[PDB]
Amino acid sequence: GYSDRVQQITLGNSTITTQEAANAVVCYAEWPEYLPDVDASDVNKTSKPDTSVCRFYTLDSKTWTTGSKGWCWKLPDALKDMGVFGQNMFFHSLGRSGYTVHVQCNATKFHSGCLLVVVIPEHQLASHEGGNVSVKYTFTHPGERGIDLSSAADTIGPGRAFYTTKNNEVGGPVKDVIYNMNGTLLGNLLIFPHQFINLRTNNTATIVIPYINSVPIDSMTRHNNVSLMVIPIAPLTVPTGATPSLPITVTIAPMCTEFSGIRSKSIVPQ
Amino acid sequence: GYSDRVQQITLGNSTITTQEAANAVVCYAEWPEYLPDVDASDVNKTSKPDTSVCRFYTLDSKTWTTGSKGWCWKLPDALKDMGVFGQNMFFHSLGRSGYTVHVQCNATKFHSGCLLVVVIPEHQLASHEGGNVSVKYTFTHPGERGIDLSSAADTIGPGRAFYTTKNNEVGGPVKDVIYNMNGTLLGNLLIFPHQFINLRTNNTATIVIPYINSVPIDSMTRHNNVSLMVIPIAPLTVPTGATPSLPITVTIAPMCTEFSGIRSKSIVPQ
Amino acid sequence: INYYKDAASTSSAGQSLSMDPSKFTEPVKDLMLKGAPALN
Amino acid sequence: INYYKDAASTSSAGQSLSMDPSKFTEPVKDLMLKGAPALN
Amino acid sequence: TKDEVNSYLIPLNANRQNEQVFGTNLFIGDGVFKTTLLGEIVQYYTHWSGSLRFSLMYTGPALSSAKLILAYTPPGARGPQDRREAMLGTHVVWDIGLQSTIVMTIPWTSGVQFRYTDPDTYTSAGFLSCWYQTSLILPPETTGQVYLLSFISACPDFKLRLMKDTQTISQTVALTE
Amino acid sequence: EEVIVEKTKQTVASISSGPKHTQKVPILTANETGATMPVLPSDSIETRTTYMHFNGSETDVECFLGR
Amino acid sequence: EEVIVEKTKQTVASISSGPKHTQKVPILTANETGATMPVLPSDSIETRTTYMHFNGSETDVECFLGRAACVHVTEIQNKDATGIDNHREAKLFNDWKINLSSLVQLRKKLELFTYVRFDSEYTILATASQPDSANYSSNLVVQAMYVPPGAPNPKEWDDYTWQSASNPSVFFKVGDTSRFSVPYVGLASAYNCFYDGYSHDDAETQYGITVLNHMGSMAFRIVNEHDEHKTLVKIRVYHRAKHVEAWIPRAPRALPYTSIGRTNYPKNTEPVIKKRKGDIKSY
Ligand SMILES: CCCCCCCCCCCCC/C=C/[C@@H](O)[C@@H](N)CO
Repeated sequence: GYSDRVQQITLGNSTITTQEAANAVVCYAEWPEYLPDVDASDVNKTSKPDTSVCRFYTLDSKTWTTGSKGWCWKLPDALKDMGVFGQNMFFHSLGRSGYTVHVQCNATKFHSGCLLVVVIPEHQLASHEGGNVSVKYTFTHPGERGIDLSSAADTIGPGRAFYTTKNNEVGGPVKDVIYNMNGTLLGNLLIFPHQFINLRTNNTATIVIPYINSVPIDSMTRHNNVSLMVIPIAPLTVPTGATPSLPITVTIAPMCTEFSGIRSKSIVPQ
Repeated sequence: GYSDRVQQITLGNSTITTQEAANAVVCYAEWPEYLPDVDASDVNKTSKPDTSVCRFYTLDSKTWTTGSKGWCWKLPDALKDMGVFGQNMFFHSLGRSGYTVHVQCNATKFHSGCLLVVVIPEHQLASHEGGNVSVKYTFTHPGERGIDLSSAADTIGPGRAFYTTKNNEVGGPVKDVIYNMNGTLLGNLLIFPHQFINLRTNNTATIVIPYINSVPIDSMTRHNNVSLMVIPIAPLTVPTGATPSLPITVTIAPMCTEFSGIRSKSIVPQ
Repeated sequence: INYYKDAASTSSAGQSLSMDPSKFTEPVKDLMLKGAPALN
Repeated sequence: INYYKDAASTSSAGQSLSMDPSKFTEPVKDLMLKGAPALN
Repeated sequence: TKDEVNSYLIPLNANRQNEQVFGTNLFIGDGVFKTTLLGEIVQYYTHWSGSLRFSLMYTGPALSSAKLILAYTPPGARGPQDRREAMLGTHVVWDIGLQSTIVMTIPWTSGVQFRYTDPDTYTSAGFLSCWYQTSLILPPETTGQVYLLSFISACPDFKLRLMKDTQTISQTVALTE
Repeated sequence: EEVIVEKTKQTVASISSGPKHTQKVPILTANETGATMPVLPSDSIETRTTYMHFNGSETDVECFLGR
Repeated sequence: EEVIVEKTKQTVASISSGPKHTQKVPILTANETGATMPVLPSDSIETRTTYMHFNGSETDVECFLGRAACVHVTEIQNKDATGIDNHREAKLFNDWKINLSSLVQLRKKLELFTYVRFDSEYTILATASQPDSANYSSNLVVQAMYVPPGAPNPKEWDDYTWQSASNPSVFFKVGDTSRFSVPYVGLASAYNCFYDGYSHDDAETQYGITVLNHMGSMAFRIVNEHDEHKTLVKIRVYHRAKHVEAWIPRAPRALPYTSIGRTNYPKNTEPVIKKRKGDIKSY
């Protein structure tokens, strides 16, 4: 009867449906949960909005062409302007959350291509200028549009639409895909929670992320706990006559969200 | 030991202290509470932010002069731009809440004056043009600044600073204090939950308001459940040499707040 | 046996013996059995 | 265990565990309760 | 320009509405705290944690009145520029009366469970500010400024770690008889 | 914020304290008495439960003057 | 290849497995799920029974990060202090901003994980030499003082700061060695090897693990006064982790490092993957 390909996820007033899934990854076999008293430090009663923030938010879609190199989003940064979650993020000095990420990309049984969907905890990026330069806030907190690696990649060496937000401007991150933007190799990214969207097999990837950090709760605007990466390993191959592109959509839903230290809105650069 | 003059109210991360109180009124002897299943209609799981919204918010202070006629605030309108409460108000189509209102005004044992602090449920205002004219949204939803009755009053007949927001402009409410802006008499306002700030006795008034409505939950941007009114009955009399004015401060705290029907931000006139 | 007041002074802790790779090798939601078809 | 005749030779004494700030924070004659009015 | 008793006196002006009374960041190892008993002992340690006790005592005439709002602003947003901004964080509305002192608490609000005592750090516990909630009203035959006295102490939850030398004492030559 | 609980011989740093509306006002006092009232955060804001996980051994006078 | 059998408390490496012809196919799977099925040799070939005779103790994180590694090499001098306006630039004393990222060997091992919690065992070795004219070699004593953040920094080699009334310090002979333990001293529950966050000073924006790495410094000096000759003293600091706990394994470093704290690599760097002499079919 039931299969691992057909799944339904319901969070708040939103529901995700999939008929071509490949099971679902729960990071380190840990489901998200609220902060227990035994691990708490901050004495303030936390705020748990529940269904008003723990729901699915769909980001802007991306276009996967043969020249694509990859995309990168940072959480909770990617959701900073998303409904009540974003608002709570700016009014509180502290917060913690888990997530359920859902990456979508459908095609036909004539298409070829493979996407690596990986979640990297504490993904500290390298600077484009190299040596002893630090990445400026703007580039390290790109928002819902994320970072397009195709602006200056490693694999075939291209410069798609940009080089960065405007162009190669002081403080941008090194966009070499093969080096994971941090001096390690792409092939080893599999040590982190991941799934593949192999067009011949599945059309979605689902990863549930618990709160991962060395502190019980943390500043949400100054720290990005995880980084979501979508990278084309096997290039996109469309059938004869078809458009050489395919859309990719990302939908994220915060889970077990807690907020603390409420004051006025946060002052961030840009 | 303890007295009715000294009280402390703690909501969320805010605390109110008073040493010159006159007990506290709990509207119709009913403390605020969450909506029980037996009275519910809307099937959506409601969101209860708790401490992030159920806290004290202080509005802009008013100046009580000898020519003052009164002030009027509408809830939840008065808190529409207040922190996380305001945000939730705009993102949800439904919501319900109780309140604890705290009106402040200190002087010396040489001063005279008396303020009536009253909470009026469903305070439907009358139009300035009279006859068959309706009050325009802007004037009926004044925000945290409230409505100054001294712009065109009943008692001694003055025109303090304005006539309305800009001036007597099509759609303004009739500002006759003696007629409660609705064709009834001021002296009968005591049938509604109230307290007096008699300068010789007390310097604060406290009223706790439960959710009052004929529906279990309602639209917060299109409906004002209660109206808070501060009216000088016995005029302000300052001692020889002193400034003929006194500040009045209003602090309101939402209680047992629930939100439902979350979508994008509401579109309201102005 | 006992001549140090602080625990940081002691030597190595020794082997854990509780090494389970599951959380890394099989962090999937639905139980995947070896031998059964990966996706039904 | 025991190789010194004088007590001055031994190491540190260790924590007291009986730390009560009362004699410094509340050295008042009449009992002052938190919550009750400081002066009646 | 020099150390004086006036350094401890917070001025309070009559008949002013929304204005600020005072403000300060919460670097307990520097600023106005450096020379207090708490600040002095805290400087002998590298890490700190716990809640602070901030007290305010009114010293004006018995026949005067006032209402102030004390606010604690956690880090992330700068110091409050107006009462509306301050009122959004942790605060206490103080009514001056028979009981002369208000004891506001600065609750431990932090993600990491310990903070550095070092003032040369990027961020502290946050900000502290005081505003006229109503205004100071002086009785007849009285004029001028009245003063507030501020106090600081640690709550029972306070923690201190890693002993270090303090930068509040030094010498160039050994002292002689 | 009281001092004793059963689990692991743990001392509580702060107790769970909700909204208040009382005539018992712990945050008002008189410093002219020369006393410092033991006011905790649960006396002025809503708090959750936390544990000390700390004995305060490094601030003992033995350690302070013991190097 | 299951894990338990009775004889000698022996774990079996492989079980006896014969021919197969089934509908249960363990060697077929779907890697898109993100899982690695525990396929053993008995799932694809006929196997005999063998025992492990192995516990895997040397690969325990305690052992892996549990040996001393050089984390710093500094240099101080003993010479005439007269006329010198900067004792630190003259090397009469020197301070080391404590971190385990300066020397690459240990750095790469630590960076295999995201969070690590452990106690530290330090060993400091001091050696001397006299590059110029000397009639003899002098015995010297070195003082290593820990200056936590917030504590006054030494400005001169004979400052008042060297009294070390509260700062912990060690005194030992040059040619000899120093050793002490340090309990886990992080503010958080574990140290961060990486940090995807920044800080604000109203002046400059700092990004990365540098934001959290705010340990103190180690000030070194020769206690003795000067002799007729100049003495060069090299100081080597070694670190050994004890009672180790590690979290979130990572992709190992592939490219050379450029600076402390940053994950930057040099531009115009050589390829890290070996290129074949022949083609993809070569052996
Ligand atoms: C007598 C002198 C006493 C000196 C005691 C202070 C030494 C402090 C030792 C802490 C060691 C640094 C721990 C941080 C490790 C991280 O750098 C790595 N996980 C990442 O590279």
